[PDB]
Amino acid sequence: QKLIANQFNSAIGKIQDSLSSTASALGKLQDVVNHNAQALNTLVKQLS
Amino acid sequence: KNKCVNFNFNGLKGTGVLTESNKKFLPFQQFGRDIADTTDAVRDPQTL
Ligand SMILES: *[C@@H]1O[C@H](CO)[C@@H](O[C@@H]2O[C@H](CO)[C@@H](O)[C@H](O)[C@H]2NC(C)=O)[C@H](O)[C@H]1NC(C)=O
Repeated sequence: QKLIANQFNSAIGKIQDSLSSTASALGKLQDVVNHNAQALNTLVKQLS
Repeated sequence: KNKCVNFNFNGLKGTGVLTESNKKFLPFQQFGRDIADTTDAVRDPQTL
């Protein structure tokens, strides 16, 4: 039980360091904002 | 100023609220625009 608990704590503690790196882990949630912002800026730029 | 006023600045008809600029204009600049092709700031022809 102690080995399973220690491995679970070591796997949970490496989640934050993995999400704090590689610069594209949360890119699937950045794409849905960067697509709406691009679709709005296209409507702004098509008035010129 | 500070009210919704129909303005006519050297033939430029429009409707908006005229507030203070608070941005450094260079002395050759008459108009002021945004991302779109709309006039955001006009230099005054009398009081400058
Ligand atoms: C239109 O009126 C404005 C406001 O009185 C004049 O602007 C000033 O004019 C005096 C004297 O002509 C100058 O000493 C100031 O330096 C001017 N101030 C600014 C901010 O320009 C303006 O000269 C008048 N227009 C004409 C063609 O005389």
